[PDB]
Amino acid sequence: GITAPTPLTSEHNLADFCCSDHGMNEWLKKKALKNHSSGLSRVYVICIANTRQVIGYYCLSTGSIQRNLAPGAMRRNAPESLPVVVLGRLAIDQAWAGKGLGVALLKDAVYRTMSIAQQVGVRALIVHALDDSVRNFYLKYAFVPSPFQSLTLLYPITLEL
Amino acid sequence: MGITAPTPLTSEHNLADFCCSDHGMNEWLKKKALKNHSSGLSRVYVICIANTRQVIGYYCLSTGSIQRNLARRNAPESLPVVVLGRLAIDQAWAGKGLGVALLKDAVYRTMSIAQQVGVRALIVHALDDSVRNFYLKYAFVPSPFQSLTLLYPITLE
Amino acid sequence: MKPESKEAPINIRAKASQRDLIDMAANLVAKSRTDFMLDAACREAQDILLDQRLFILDDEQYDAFLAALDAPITAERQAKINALM
Amino acid sequence: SKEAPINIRAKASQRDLIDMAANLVAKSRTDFMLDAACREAQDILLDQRLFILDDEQYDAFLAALDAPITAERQAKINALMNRKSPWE
Amino acid sequence: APINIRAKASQRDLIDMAANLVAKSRTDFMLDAACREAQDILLDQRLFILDDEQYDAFLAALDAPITAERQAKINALMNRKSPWE
Amino acid sequence: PESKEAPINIRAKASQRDLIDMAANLVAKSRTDFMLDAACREAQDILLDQRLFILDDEQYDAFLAALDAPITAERQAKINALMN
Repeated sequence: GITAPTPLTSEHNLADFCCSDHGMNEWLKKKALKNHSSGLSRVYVICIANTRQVIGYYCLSTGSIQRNLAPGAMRRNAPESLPVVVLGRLAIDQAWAGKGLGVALLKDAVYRTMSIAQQVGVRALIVHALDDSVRNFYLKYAFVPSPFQSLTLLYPITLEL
Repeated sequence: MGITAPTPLTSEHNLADFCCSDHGMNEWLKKKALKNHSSGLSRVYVICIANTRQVIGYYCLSTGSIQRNLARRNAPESLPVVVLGRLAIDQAWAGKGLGVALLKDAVYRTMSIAQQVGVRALIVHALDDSVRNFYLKYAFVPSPFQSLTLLYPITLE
Repeated sequence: MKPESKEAPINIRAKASQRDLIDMAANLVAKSRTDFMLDAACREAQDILLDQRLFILDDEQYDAFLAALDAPITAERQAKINALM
Repeated sequence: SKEAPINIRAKASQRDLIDMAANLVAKSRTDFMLDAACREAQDILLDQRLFILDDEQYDAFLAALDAPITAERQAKINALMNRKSPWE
Repeated sequence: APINIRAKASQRDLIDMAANLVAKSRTDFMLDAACREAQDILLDQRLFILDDEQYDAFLAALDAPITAERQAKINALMNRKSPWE
Repeated sequence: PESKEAPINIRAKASQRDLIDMAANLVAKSRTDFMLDAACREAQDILLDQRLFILDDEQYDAFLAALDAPITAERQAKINALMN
């Protein structure tokens, strides 16, 4: 039925989308297209058979993890960064749940990150889980908890330069 | 040896050369102008060397509202207004008259809008006392609510 | 702008589901809860009052407002606009 | 979750600003500002991209990436990548 | 004119790292940032909440007849013929 | 809650704090907290420069391609094939 996720555009009817979490609900309604077009995060969608009413989206923006140049009084730390990718929001229409759709996005999310991690040097797919319902879903699909903060899980990516 | 009409900002236009006198409005073009104009917050316009995408000057418009406090009577009452955010001309092209030249375009485009929707004044914030003199010189009048805010009232019927 | 302001109170009943979430974010941006919830409410207040939906009563007024805004003010559209006033 | 009030010492201008907004969207002052706070709060935590960590923490992160994949982890990667998406 | 700020460490260490990546002192950077934000706050200011005395003064500004003084300025603006024109 | 607080002292001019106070006052902040938010959000933005890791306009093309391209059984198994 549904077809591959693709970047958001003004054309996708985003109006009739209810996902049970108003923050993620209002975000597509309000901040998704203006955000995605101004280039901060990049947002992907999936649609009914050939309908462009939208049933599931996810946004993923670049990000960076850094060694404090001064853990105290400007000590032996040199500028050291690491490219990485945040998966901000994954949300699916409250009435297409159960139909196995959330994993399907998460899987496309991972392939994409792996696709870019070849060209650019990104290293993990971070995500921030606020529910225990959400956190236990990400853990179930291989996201390890992060050592540096508790809300944040990540799916490390390791390959060759 | 020529200059082009203002036209909305495009990913192509070289903004890296342009260096007007104010550091603020150099950073704003090269750092926030396409981030803003592409996200339909403001709307940026640029004039280039005859045939380049070298930007020499730019301005930005954006909708604004002026509203009646709820705290004579208090019933909700808004007037739409357009705000001339930034106008700025490359130092090397200063004194050639492009400053006015853009402000005239702004007003023209703003009275054009004000025929569509009910826009009721163009509005600018003169920070510099030289800025204020420029806008006073070209028919803006000091607002009665902020000192640094000037109005070009546009009451088309 | 130039002058300083004179306060007024807002007390509101807060669940803890929310009050812990608002307080986490508040600490992540090194604000206080009041400060957080205040700049959160005004940023949204502002963006509600600034809806172009509050003067553009159509999807067709919306095409005229997008069109005239982006059209170049050429010698003709200076005559038009001047000859329409 | 229990109901212990939050006192806000707002400036009178901002309190004015929130009320007119509220009125546009049929919400009480309380229900507007607390919805708004809630909403931005979650975005603030959900869209966080810069992590400046200390040494014990950045190594503890480098550790996490230099790891052999444990038997459980590989078996979850398996579950993810075997599921055939309905567009596939 | 002294500006003395009592910051956090989760804050100054963030400030110090970007400073050391643009070749600027920590001083010359918090100012260049605060100036540039102070400016663009002030310049890109679109919502005005006026009380009844000021709103009506705004109204009176719109209903006001155009003085010969102000009209001649308009003419000066309108007659100038931009170099793309 | 409120973490360990240690200072930063600066000198400035009137051409600055007059401006920096107008904004600080307009948005109902203190000059102290105005400049902290001001700096910290400019630091966050350049520490997040994509140039810091994208590193040229050869990789900038190939990045937005991996970005917006779709993930078919064709692409999936072939990025699966380079992973392997």
